[PDB]
Amino acid sequence: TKLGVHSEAGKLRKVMVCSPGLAHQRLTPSNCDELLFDDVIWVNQAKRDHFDFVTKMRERGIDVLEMHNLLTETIQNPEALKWILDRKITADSVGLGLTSELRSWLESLEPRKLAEYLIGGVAADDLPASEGANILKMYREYLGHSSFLLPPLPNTQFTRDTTCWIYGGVTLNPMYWPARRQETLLTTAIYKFHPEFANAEFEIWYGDPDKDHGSSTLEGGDVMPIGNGVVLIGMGERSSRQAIGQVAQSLFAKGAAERVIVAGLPKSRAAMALDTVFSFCDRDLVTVFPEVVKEIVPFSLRPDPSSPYGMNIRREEKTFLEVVAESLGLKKLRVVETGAAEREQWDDGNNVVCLEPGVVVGYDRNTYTNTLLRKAGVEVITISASELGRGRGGGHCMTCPIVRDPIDY
Amino acid sequence: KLGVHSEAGKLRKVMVCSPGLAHQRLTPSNCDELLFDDVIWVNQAKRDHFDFVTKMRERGIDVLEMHNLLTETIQNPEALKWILDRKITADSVGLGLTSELRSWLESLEPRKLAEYLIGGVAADDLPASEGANILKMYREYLGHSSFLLPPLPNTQFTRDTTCWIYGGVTLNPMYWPARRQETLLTTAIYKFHPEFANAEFEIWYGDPDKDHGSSTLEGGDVMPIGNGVVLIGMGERSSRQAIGQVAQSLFAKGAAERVIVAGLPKSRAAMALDTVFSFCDRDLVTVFPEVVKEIVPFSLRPDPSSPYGMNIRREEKTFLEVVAESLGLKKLRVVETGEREQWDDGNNVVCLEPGVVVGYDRNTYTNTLLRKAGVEVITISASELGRGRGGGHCMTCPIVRDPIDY
Amino acid sequence: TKLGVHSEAGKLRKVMVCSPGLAHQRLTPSNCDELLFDDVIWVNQAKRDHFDFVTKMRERGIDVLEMHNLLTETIQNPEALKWILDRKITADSVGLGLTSELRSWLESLEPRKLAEYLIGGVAADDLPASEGANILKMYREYLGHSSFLLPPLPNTQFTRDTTCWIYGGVTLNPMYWPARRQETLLTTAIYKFHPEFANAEFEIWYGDPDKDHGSSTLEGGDVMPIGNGVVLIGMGERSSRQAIGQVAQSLFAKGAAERVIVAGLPKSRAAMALDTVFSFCDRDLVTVFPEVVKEIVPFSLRPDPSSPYGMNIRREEKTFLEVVAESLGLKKLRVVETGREQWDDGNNVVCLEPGVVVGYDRNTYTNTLLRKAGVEVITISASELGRGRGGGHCMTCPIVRDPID
Amino acid sequence: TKLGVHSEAGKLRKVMVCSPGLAHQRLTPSNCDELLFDDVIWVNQAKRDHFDFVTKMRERGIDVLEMHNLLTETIQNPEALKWILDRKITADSVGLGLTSELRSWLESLEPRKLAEYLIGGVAADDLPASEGANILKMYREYLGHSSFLLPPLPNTQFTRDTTCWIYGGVTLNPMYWPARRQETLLTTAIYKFHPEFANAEFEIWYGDPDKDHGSSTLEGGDVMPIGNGVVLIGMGERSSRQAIGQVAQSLFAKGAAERVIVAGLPKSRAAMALDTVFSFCDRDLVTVFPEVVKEIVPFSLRPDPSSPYGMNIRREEKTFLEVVAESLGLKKLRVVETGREQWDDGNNVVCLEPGVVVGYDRNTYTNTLLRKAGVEVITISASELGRGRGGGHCMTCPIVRDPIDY
Repeated sequence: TKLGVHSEAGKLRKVMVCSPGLAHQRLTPSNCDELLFDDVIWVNQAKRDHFDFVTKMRERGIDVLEMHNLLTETIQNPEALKWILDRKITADSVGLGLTSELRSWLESLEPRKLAEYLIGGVAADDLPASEGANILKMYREYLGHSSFLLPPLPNTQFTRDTTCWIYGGVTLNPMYWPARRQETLLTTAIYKFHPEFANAEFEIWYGDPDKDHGSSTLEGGDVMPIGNGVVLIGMGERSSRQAIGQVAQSLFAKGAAERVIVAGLPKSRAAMALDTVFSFCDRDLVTVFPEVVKEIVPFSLRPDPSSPYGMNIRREEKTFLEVVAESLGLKKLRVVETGAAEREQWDDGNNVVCLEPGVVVGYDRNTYTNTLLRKAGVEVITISASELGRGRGGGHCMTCPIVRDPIDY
Repeated sequence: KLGVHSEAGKLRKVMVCSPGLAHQRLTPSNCDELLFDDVIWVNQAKRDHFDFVTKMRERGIDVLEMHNLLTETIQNPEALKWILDRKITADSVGLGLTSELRSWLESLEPRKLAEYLIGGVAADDLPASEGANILKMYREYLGHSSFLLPPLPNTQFTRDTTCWIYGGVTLNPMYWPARRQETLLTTAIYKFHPEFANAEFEIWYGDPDKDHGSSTLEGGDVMPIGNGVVLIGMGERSSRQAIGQVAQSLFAKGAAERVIVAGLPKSRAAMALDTVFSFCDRDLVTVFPEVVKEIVPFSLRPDPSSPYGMNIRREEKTFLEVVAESLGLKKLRVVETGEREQWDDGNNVVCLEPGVVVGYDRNTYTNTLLRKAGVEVITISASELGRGRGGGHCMTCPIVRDPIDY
Repeated sequence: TKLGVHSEAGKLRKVMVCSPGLAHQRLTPSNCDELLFDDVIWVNQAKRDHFDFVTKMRERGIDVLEMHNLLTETIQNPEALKWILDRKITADSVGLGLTSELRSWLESLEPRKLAEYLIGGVAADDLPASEGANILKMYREYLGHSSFLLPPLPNTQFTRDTTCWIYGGVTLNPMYWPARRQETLLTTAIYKFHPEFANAEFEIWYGDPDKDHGSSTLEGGDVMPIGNGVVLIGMGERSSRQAIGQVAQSLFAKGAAERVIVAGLPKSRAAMALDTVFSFCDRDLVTVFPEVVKEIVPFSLRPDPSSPYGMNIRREEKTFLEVVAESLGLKKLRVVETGREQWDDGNNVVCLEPGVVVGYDRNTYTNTLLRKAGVEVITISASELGRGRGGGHCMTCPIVRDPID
Repeated sequence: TKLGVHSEAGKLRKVMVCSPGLAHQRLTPSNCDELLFDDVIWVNQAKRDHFDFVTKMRERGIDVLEMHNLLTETIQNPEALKWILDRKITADSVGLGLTSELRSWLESLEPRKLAEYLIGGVAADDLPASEGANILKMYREYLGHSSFLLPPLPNTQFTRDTTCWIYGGVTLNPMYWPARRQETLLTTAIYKFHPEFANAEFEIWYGDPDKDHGSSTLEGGDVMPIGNGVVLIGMGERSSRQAIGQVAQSLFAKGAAERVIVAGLPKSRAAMALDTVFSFCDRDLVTVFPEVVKEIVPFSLRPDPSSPYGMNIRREEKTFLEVVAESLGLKKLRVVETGREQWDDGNNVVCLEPGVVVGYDRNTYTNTLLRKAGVEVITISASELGRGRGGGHCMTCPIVRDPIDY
């Protein structure tokens, strides 16, 4: 079976998502900063709205895959579980006085239940009584130490971050913050072992949860197949150039793409992922955070045999939207601006995900922006941002397209 | 024979590293990115450092400067291939500049090469090219850093990345990934340099080629104090994943009988043991009361009825009484820091031998209590080296130091 | 008539609240910190959740007064408006290049709008085209400077903060951040000129908007009338002893109170108002954040004739709760500790009457426990109003509440 | 000569400075953050670096006034002691059960002692044993409260900030922050009561301790009477537009200045005060921090009888440097740029006279440039004094400096 994503707006057929879970249940106001998450959310309500999100997509024929289901299914294949535990439970990871115990107990659990733990972390208290466990209990008691052997991963919720389907293949992203590489470990397990992938046909363009990668980091929110052989990769805090460079070579090498357009975010706005300030809604329509998007320096990177490293990159003086426009054959793109005329209040309606050309899913709260999408012709299906929103992520961040068709450019 | 057998014993061989190029590249905008408090005065820092160095040599200590060692190591082609093969990859430099950075480095005169390896290399140092130019373009227009090879100003603190523990040394996996680059350099040195290659010594833990994950260790936390005992501070930068493993290895070669895990409280977990607790004599320690009284001590011992061949108990006593009894002592003479003219932190001095310590010129009170309690306190200037947070102890990596009759 | 708050759990008859409004319409992520507010909220949806709040209170028969409405009736009285303006529009606040315009203009608007601008702030664009407002637009465009003639005051939403009703008198609070004393001005105006306050009988224990209070600050979530001449007051980072001492003295001096129990909040915690880690739900039932409440040092401050300054202080050895328990004539208070599913902070509910309290819907656990404890919990949504860091208790200013014994 | 500063570069005749002292002795790593200090400094070495600097001006003829010295003399006039105490010691500042104690005691001290404490702040421990100081020592003991009745005023050392002489008069500046409001009081008492000030003719252009001022703040570093009736006032985070326009209105009214050029800085909350980025070294010289100065937006403020508020603001079209030069009747200003061996920041030097500045020894690069441009650079140490974010200029309050065009 052919898996691949060939645009940003085209009809979406298979998307992978992750509902908030045990991970989020462990968020306290003090530990949410060092567990890489915005705030504490109402978990049971966040699940209900996510399920509402999952259903408004499914109701339209789209195949929607929840990470916990895939993981549960994957874990039943002994080989798969062993591949994950061998790399997740090590002396270096949990301490030599706990690997043995930790592993036997996780292996003693029902599939589903295990997935929940592989995703939401495992605490000292979750283990059966022991010396291993008790020693940890006192490090928390007497020194203030963390009581997580296996840390939660609430950010699994944003399936967009961890991996990226770029045409006929996927990247296994080396995550910027080391603790988030545990998420890639699991989505890689799924793609490597689960039946829906293990047989399917697709290329692995970059990544390896075994290697270290060093300063090569890459995050999903930065990558985009817009079609027409083009790929937009934002280069700021999380996506380094040493990665972006390899992804390009790898792609050019198999003719996946004819041009990688590197979108350089200025230091100031560099902590923002590209799909946070720039999103597609239709063949030629985008939402944009003006102040930022007008400051992006576009760089075209394309194939070149006259170079040893087989590539050419030229700075671009035309604006980013102009480069984007021209790389799609269009005279120019229409633009809706988010983040002062007749705005009733500040809203940030970037990060909607297209279900097909002209149909989009966004947040209820961005009424003003959502209104501008409809006057410009987009059907805007909304979900509640109340709990999912407190995550610094929208529809786009919460979806990972696996199968999406292209459009004529 | 290489080996550090106490904290107060007569010191004969130590490794230090003067500030240099890495510190010339400090900006007030990149301090934190590079993990360095503030921008020092380099030329003046090098003089103050040299003075510190000279004062030890005059006591007949064999002081080895990290740059000298590296320069001599990289004259060995094999030594150099080992390093660049790990330091210059697609992943660290980007596939567009691996050949031009490498060759260019290979073309320089040895000493200049070691200055660059430790001090970083920017886009402008390299001859004009496509790569160089785009790296520059990224700096100009996106404000991006433009280091093909980033500076390591913390090399100045040789105590951090490696530890000599009796007849052996740890190759410390650093909390910050950035600083594992320093461990790679010292490793090359202990591997190839003559001073080490032929020498006998065990490598207890660490390996610059592996990913230790959550295992991390910082020199300031380790102290082989004698009597087969090793103190290891446990906080933000030295984990139990790491410490547990160090203990197991030490115990597996009889290199030690017991490790006492100094549990630092969460408020002070950012502090390295050697920065709140430091020996000055056979039974004398400067101290940071507040923190030291809250350390939870843990005794680690070998136990054949343990799946990991170890045993652990929480000491009901204070950290100071536990250390005291570990060395056969009763009390521990203590000078406190943190009446007094002002505030001064006199922790972190380094002993050259019993009763002789090197400390900063600025901590007068603590300095005079140490002379009153019987210690010769050589003083060095803090105005630049001290902005860097580190003291005499953080600036020295003991290689050979004699034992003490405990 | 006669106004006054006489307990924390007694039947509530009159409360003042403030709805999110133009203030919050002005929140941007790059200013909601320098304007003090956890985050940008969905304004219109917060208005609805607040109205739902007012509604659940009104239907139980409580007289709910609204700051904008109250302010609006107030400034219709030219005297009242001239008093507020003379103090809010000066060269030290608006600047000498705008005082006559910004004033002339506000004065030409209808009461309901003028009032929205006083709570909502006023930007340079709002002012009628003038050389003055334009150089400010100029400073905004070129310098990235605030272009606000008058501030936004988003925290008016939390009415519990700026004034405290204690046994038949009120405290007009000296606020910590000077950029919040603007709130206290407006409420003083209301209590001064509005018909429901002008004529009613009540005292002014402490406070005055015309004075600079130096280090004496006071915050309402720290003040609680619990009953027989007792007043609890938190001593964090927002309520200073220089202020707590003068309120205590004035209270004693006037017969108003017999003992003030100073709640000593520990160093780390001293950033939380008392009602945030401690709240009443019934005659002998409170919610508490254990970590904090077990560490608070209680201090009894009583009147003393033989004292030069009329008072005496004794550090109590009983825990805060035993002390408060004994102060109320009780053997022990029941306690639902909050702060089984997930984390949640059920504190900060406001009693409507003994046993009935209004809280947030998200705190399932804590409310489930509170109901097992005999309390009927009416809940509202914390989705947007909750991004404010405060709950039902922070959002209400009791004006009339019956005793209990 | 009557009092009045008439330029930035002309001959310096009288200045006020303030050396480190008891306030800096009170700094501890746990509080130097509030009191605005990059780290604790070595107080006695700081005092020697301050004096040395005082001595380098004193030997060149400048009459240098020292704040502890002036306050001290000032204190000896009872009325002046009452004025201060009556405002520094209220129930609002110290509290009900301490007002009598602190005052009765303070008034027991000898002049040089009282001044010490006024600036260095009074603690609970300094008071005679009493219940009032004990209830205050209990809060510290059990809640962790501060021990300061009166808070230390270490920023006094930067006398540029709290008051400015602009031509024939001065401003009493309503400071931005909290741990700085109390300073202006002291210097206002010196200017009102002290002999050299009480009897001299001069105007108070703006300011008053006794009033609130709201969001009207002005900080000296931003004010520069550069002569030719032009006054320069930087507009950022501590100098508000409400104070600036009032200052120009009183100046324009008594015809002391003809134009006030507002240098409006771009945003950031890092403070960043005009003299820390733009400094005069000579009648046509100036040091500049490129990154920031090119971003400044010039605004001219001149008087206008017709207009309502007797002045009119017209934004400028050429850069900050061309408008300044143009306001001085100059073709262009020569500039030395700061921040090629290491990073440097040599702004903030202080002219003693045309072509003679005083800066820091650490900024060798910018200083060589400055000497090459015809200026004599006298140097002082930054080791401790520049740990406080200020140089010669932030450390001086000119009182008498002649007009340029000489």
